[PDB]
Amino acid sequence: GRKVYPHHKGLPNGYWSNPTEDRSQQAIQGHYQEYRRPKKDGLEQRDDQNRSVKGWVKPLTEFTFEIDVTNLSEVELGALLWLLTLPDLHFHRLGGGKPLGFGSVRLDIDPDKT
RNA sequence: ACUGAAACUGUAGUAGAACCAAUCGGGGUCGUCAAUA
Repeated sequence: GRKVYPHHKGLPNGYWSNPTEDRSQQAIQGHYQEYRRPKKDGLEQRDDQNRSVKGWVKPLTEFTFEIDVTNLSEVELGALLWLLTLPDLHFHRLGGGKPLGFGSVRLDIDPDKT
């Protein structure tokens, strides 16, 4: 079917904090810092198998955008608004590094602007 | 068995009307590899 990257539920507090620290060789609440390359012999494994990011967009930062739609049926609109009004703790998966846990996002309609 | 003369092919008329250079596409992501003895 369609490949999807399920939301990384239950990541511990501080899992994403201070990411330049190699914590991957140590359990914290049972998680192992999957998003970071491990050290090898104490030096960073920057090679052609992975990439580096100079930064990322922090958790809890907010974006607004608009969707303009034309001639949607109620079924087509219902599917869209269903995706835009999912129950709590349902998250979309956006951008790169999704299998590392990056890019889980909360989408909800702003009704006053709709 | 005495050359006619003299007379601007000019005058008026917009190569133009209409037509979206555009449609679709997350800068993304995980299992080996190799063939003999």
